[PDB]
Amino acid sequence: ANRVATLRRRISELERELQEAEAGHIEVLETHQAVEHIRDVYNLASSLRADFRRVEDSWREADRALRQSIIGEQYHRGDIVERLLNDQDALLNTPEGRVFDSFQQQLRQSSELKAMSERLRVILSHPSASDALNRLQRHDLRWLVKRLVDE
Amino acid sequence: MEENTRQRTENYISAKNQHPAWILLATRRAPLVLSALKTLFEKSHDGIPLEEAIQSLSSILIEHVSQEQYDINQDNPFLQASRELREWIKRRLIVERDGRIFATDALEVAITFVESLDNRFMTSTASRLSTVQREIENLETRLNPNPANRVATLRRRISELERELQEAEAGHIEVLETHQAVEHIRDVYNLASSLRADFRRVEDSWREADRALRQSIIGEQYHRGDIVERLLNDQDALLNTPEGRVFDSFQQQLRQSSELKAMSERLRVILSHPSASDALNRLQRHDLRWLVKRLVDESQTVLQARARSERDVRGFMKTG
Amino acid sequence: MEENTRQRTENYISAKNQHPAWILLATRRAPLVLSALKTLFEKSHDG
DNA sequence: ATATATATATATATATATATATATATATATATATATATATATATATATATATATATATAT
DNA sequence: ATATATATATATATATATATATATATATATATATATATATATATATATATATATATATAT
Repeated sequence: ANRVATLRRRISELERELQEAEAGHIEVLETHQAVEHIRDVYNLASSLRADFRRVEDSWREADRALRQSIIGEQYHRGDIVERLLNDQDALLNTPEGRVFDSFQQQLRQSSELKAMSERLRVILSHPSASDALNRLQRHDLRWLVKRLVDE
Repeated sequence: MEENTRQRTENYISAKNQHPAWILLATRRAPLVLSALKTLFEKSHDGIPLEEAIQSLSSILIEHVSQEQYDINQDNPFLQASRELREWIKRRLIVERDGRIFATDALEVAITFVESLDNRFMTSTASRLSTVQREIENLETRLNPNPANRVATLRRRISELERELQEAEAGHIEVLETHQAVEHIRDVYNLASSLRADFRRVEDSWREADRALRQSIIGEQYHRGDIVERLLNDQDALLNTPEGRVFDSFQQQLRQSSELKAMSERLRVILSHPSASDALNRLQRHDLRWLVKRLVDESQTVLQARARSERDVRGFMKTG
Repeated sequence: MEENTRQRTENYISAKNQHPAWILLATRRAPLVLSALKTLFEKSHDG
């Protein structure tokens, strides 16, 4: 019931916005506030790269551990398969693991990542983007999705 | 562009030789001092009284006396604490202000760096992408001035919410899995916490602007009538300086009683939920619980900090 | 709370001799190295 | 009831002496960074030798 | 018939010297840090020394 009420108020809110927009009284971000509002999304999203920079390292270390452990003579085949499954699941269980898993889940519904990339492409075209970010930062954000996929 | 690349090296040399945080990180005893300071302010609501800080620092020194290689005192904790705190104020790292002590922005950045340096929980969560998606979704739908695009966007959003409402009416809803909630709580904490990170850079913007004003006045022959308009010109100049401008807009939004009260209520119900206790230790939850109070009071403090410059007009103009 | 006040100093002490970034930042010649590397990596996301 | 002259207590300033904490100027030990010696590893130049595809000539 | 032998120039690999470039270790020189000594700011005093004003006397 609480979710129903929340949606009943949100639908009314968006309907009021629709009524205003249909009345020709659409409103943009104050062109000057746009610079800060874009710097906001840039800084906010800048974390993801700093997070994959460590997801990669965690999985590399997991693989190296699996190597140095498989040498063990005490280990037999059943030990090795078990250790593989356990190591991968445990890595996936850590926070960075859940980050990677969520990113992966996004790919199954690529529509959303592609929509995000398209929107970012549109955003950086707007003139204010040039003031907020230099060419380098725009170069990153325009292809953040690709840089994550590649990483 | 890359013409500035030649000058950037000189800029970094300047930062290395003068900036407080960087100089701190280069000291032979940097980790001990930084850890002590971190612990001291880790418990703050606002500026800590001098004596509360002295007691806490002296107790902490006691805990770390075993690090004897650094000539750490072993017979006098209060004297050592007072000496160290005086020195750190001399290091431009904390402020002799109003009987309390506050963290200089340099300390804030050094804390953020080192605390984000070791093996730890990362700066992000599995929910960061969803937040970014929503933020871009709003940024585009609001930057777009084409009313047709806006009305179509609203047409589709209203349809999605209509689907949700119909689904709930039929008796179907969805909720977060436990660890999903953990990640979302951590995301909330990471976001909201950053709001505090820049108050005492705005404070320094005001301080530098005021000191620049009083410093340029060394031309004792200046026609004092200029300040009749400079009273507005300083405000305008800092209203385009991103610090003052953004802080002013932040106040404008921070005055929306309904929204802040609702956000506080939502934070309360969130912290009450069991998953909250798992995502964050009691200290973090206590910090977030009253967050709105902290922001209100810190903004008011920064206001009363700029207040000093506000009266400076009469102090400059008049004589007798 | 109390546990961290003693265990954390170990984390920073180790980081001061284990993590490359901090090891670099304390060096005499840090800004030159950091600027040069930034310039190199500024213009090429591919390496 | 007002308007002045009345002796003194209260509260205070200050002083040389003591002490104690803060700030400045210095010396010595620890750590850093560069330079050097030496050894060792890389690659290249020269020439010798290895092996190969085909030539030239022969087998039943 | 189709198949075979050695012999040729062919490119390729290999041994060895030349200098160079890299790596490791030692020593010297350099800079940070903290210690020690001197002086100054701060607090208190035992007492002098005091101004102010009250509490206070006087006048009409």
